[PDB]
Amino acid sequence: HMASMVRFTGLSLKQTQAIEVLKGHISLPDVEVAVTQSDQASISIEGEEGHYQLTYRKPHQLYRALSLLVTVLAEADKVEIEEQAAYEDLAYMVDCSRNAVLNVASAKQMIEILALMGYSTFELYMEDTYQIEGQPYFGYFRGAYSAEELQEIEAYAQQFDVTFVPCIQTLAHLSAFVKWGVKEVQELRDVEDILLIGEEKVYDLIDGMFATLSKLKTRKVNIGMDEAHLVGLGRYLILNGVVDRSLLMCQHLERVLDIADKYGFHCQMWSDMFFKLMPEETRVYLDRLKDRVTLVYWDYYQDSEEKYNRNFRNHHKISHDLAFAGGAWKWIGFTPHNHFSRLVAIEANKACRANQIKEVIVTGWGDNGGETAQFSILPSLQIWAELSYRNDLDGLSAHFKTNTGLTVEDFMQIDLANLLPDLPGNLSGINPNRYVFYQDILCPILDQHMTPEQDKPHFAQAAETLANIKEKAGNYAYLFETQAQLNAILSSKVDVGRRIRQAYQADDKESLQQIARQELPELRSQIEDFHALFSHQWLKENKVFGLDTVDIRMGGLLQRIKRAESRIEVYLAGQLDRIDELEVEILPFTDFYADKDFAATTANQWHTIATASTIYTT
Amino acid sequence: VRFTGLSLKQTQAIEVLKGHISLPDVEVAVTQSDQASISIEGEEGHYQLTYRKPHQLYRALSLLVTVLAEADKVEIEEQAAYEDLAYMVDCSRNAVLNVASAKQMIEILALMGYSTFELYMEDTYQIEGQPYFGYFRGAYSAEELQEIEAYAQQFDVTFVPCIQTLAHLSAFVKWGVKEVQELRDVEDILLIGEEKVYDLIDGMFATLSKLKTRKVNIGMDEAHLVGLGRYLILNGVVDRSLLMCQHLERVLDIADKYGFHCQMWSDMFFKLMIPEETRVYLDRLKDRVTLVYWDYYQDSEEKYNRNFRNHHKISHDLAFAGGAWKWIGFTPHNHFSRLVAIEANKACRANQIKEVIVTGWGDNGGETAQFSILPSLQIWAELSYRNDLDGLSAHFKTNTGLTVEDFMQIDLANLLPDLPGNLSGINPNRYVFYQDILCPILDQHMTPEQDKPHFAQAAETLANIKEKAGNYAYLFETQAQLNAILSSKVDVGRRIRQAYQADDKESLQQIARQELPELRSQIEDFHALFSHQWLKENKVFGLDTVDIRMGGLLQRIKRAESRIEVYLAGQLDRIDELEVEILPFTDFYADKDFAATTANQWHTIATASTIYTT
Repeated sequence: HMASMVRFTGLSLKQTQAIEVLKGHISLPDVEVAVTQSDQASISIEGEEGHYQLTYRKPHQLYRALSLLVTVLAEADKVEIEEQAAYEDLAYMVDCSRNAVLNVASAKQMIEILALMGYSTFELYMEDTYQIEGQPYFGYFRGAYSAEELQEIEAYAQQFDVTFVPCIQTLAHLSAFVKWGVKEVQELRDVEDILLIGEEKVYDLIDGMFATLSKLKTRKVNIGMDEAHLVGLGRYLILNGVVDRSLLMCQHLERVLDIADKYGFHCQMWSDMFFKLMPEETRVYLDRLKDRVTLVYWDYYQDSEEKYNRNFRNHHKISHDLAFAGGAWKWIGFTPHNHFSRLVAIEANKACRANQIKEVIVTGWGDNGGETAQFSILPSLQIWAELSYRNDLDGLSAHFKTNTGLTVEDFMQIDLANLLPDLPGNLSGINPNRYVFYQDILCPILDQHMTPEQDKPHFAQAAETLANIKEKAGNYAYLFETQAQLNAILSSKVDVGRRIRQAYQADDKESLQQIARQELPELRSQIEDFHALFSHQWLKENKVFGLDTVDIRMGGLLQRIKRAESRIEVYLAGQLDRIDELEVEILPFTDFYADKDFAATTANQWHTIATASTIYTT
Repeated sequence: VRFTGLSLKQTQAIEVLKGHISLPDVEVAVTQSDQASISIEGEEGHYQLTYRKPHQLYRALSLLVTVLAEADKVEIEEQAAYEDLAYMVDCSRNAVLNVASAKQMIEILALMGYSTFELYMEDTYQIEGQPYFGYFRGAYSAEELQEIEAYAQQFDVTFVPCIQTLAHLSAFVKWGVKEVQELRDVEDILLIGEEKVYDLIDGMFATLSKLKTRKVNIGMDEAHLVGLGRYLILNGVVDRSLLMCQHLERVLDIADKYGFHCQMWSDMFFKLMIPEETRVYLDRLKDRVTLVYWDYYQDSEEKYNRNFRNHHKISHDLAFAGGAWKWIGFTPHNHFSRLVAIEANKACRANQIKEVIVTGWGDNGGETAQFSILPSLQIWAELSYRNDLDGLSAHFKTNTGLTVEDFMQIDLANLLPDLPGNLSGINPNRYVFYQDILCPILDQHMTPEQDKPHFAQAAETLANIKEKAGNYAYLFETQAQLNAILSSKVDVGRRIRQAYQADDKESLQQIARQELPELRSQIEDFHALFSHQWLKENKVFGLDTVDIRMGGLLQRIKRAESRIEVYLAGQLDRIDELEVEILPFTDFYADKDFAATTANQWHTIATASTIYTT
């Protein structure tokens, strides 16, 4: 517990204070460190015998340097470190639009960890989850950030010389906002999650978005602007007939950019809309517009360098103002995929380097409810930072353990509910953590994707492994406690529905009674404990808003487990001659991975995991 | 009761209807005659009864029984205005009417004077080689549909399947396999021009041709996104109407192949009531089908007449589709159904309409009981046969054992006292129920001063009717429990807020420890009653969605409890949920002297968060 005795020369007050905060994370030994800015390297550290000289190029890179220093002094007296970062900016973007809105205090902790890793930039992805004046439905009951909360988060990042970029939506993905049945909202709509191009009240809204953002210091923004298939085909088509869609996209983009210009923003956007550059009057419009933005090539999936290169080459044929968006996999349920994230980071990094890409944005999406922990992907983030600054992973685990207290190997065990043994490591989205959990009991529609001889022992062993890590994870224990309880549930739940069917089919009524009176009530108890663990996780990381969806989904699961109990009981009492749910033969849930030598699949929509019945449709 | 002139078929039909009706000790001579739809004459124990159509005997018997309780001398002649009067039950919104219930419903329709029974089936019938079609939905086997049609045939009632040949196939197309995804344009719409789609449609008519009936409703409504999805990516921009014509033509040829005559909604032919190559294609096909003009909403005959005349121009082989309101949650709206039927009947007569179809939709989960609308069914029978409602209540009591006004108390969870009778879809039964506790986004539409008494009085009334309801008691018990819940749940959210704002910590404690645990107990009871109601009328499939929705609401009440407890223990400065000011849920009824509204999607009642979106 002894406080650090470290001594520094050449720091500003801002820097000394920043360092005091980071002593909460890293353990600085009793040495003397001379610090100066220098253009010579991103980071240089030299010295021995308690006397060290530390240079950084950019103010924020001091914080990574210190992580490096602590790490190297653990095993060595003499230090010979020089790092040259491949990327002028390295960013992490947190999804705050899928129900999980990262709370102010967790944003500050993430900024501290990102400063230790080497990121220059912090980003938050907000569709409807920022307050806009005069638009009371925009973010309503969503925990939308106030301008003050956004300023506060930015300002904290500024304490570490880290920049903030809001990622917003200026055309589509505004579904939580446009659902509201008041004229002031409905008149802004084209169809689904898409706003109505050409409508002045739409640009009044978009102006409002920028008015809010211009209260920040930052003048950089991601405006989204991906190509939605339905754009121009809803109430737009009804009012204005058929137009050229890329011409429509251009028309809208130009309006957005002019508004951005008025408030002094530079805009980044997904490159999709310009894929055709890689009808001449439209080609010209597009070409003029691509010159006013930074294009972002996003890819979270490819298992080799050359697949990325092919794309980068195509892009450079039209723009040098290019950033790459990789992915920290945390959008497939309760459990991340840091392993897959590693695999693809390695290849993407090579390609970014070959194509001298200047900027990398690591994305943390939270698809379909935000149920994966915000801090579950710290390893993926350290990975990218290592790849940037060192171009290898030789120091990954040690730097990670300096920063978090856990080896990267232990932390990455967080992924276990997805790591079924027969999966090859290079296919994405295979998410048993989720679909085993929310699957019905009586009507187990994912049951053909289960392999209980392998899955049962995997999940059970994962629960023990995660319990052990939890005990040494300190302030990250909550992450592993949640995952240990999930895996424990999955070890039984993975085949309970099949075991019911087997018992029903062979008329083993003793087994059905055991299942209905012991196993299922205990399964409910386990899921209620998990719900409590989950809520503790959520409330620590996020605002309360959005947790309500999870309460709804897990409440329903519990109620369906009770239904299995009651239905079995009726049948045991000889009231029912048959249980009709059990007379339905189970088909494959999807053929997406039908060709492969494993039964697992991808299933990432709660409402289709839970029931074959209608639930959202009229 | 002694009869003469009946077939064996007819004497057995009557033995079945003796289960619903109490024939007196009299002699009745029965014969067919074109003189009247129904005629009854006689006195002092001997009567002569005649029917035009065999099925009209069963209504005649309901009339016979009724009048003889009043008087000795009977003088009845009825001229049915409609050549066919049909009831269509929705079997696609999760609730699939079980066979035993189809049989009870058939029996009752026969007593009422209906000629035709229809089941609305999107994906809820089995198709050979199409295992995802109705998978885990309780889709009828061919055996089941034949059994149902065969039971109707016993009462000389015909059967008409109502299916979908273009759109409204959401529960089928969602399945993520090539053999289903290859059939999709977009959303709930099939891909026009795709042979594998015509192979599916052929299978639909393959299944249906196992029936005796050769009359079908094929749907063919005009969905906005038709030709705009994967059709557009494959074939580029094309005329919407032409597209529909090409599909309709393919569908009709498949029908012709199986010997079926098709009805369909008239919507695609509104424009022709256009490019010339298109007005030709249209005009042809208009003559090959019966058109169905659907309207469940209008409160004046002239509004219906306007539409009828427009329709009469185009190609007047036209049927009308009215509405027995049972698609707005847990609770029907027979009252509103009567208001519109009265005017719809006038419009149908004024325009010489041959056939009326009463539709019983189940929007967004089928949570309203199948037998909840018997009053509206009788209303249409009485309006077809007598053109008035003087005999409504008495014929209804004969058929069911309850007066029509007693039965119609089933509507009470929707009948808030400040509502005008002619605005539709106002459904506090459902949204007061499913609303969150901490985040009550429909709260500006509650009026605890009138609503709390209304619902509370309703639970008593309905408890009283339950006790004299016989085989329909389950309906009223369900609704009694619902109303009892609503009388406190209508403002528990607001009372939590007021207490919170006023630092009334003892109240919040009673709410969190007493009221809300009791509320959950009541909701669990309701769930049980509902589940009994459901499993009595429907197949088990589709119940699971209700389990889910109700499971979620109970977990959300446990959240209100726990959040309040954390606050009471000092471990929170504020309850952030309660710091959000509640806006109007919708402005649909903003300009009115009442606070209630329409909100009929579960997922948007229950949470402002995302729940189905990615």
